[PDB]
Amino acid sequence: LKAQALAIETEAELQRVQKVRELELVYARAQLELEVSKAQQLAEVEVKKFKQMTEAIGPSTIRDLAV
Amino acid sequence: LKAQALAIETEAELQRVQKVRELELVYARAQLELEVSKAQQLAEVEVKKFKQMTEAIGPSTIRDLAV
Repeated sequence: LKAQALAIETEAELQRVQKVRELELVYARAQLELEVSKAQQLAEVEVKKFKQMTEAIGPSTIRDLAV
Repeated sequence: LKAQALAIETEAELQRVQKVRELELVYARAQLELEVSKAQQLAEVEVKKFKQMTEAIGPSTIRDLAV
């Protein structure tokens, strides 16, 4: 009888855990997509700003300005 | 009689453990896929940013800028 009850409760718990974990996986995938989008956009804007500034100041000037 | 009861309970526990572990393995595989996807995307974006910046600043300037 204990084996029967254990089987029933185990199947119920496994069903619940499977649903919860699949939902969590979908949410994590969406969060990862959002994170990588934000990271790449910020990287693009900082790279553009750096290039614009180094073009405005000139590589020749920055060659000896730091020293 | 103890051997009979032990066999019954052992088979029940083995069934439950097998189901739980197969579900856990599937979930772990999905999590690994998500992790490697995020890692490769972030690596791609950081590599692209590094290349863009080192192209904007010029390798000749960076040759002696650090010194």
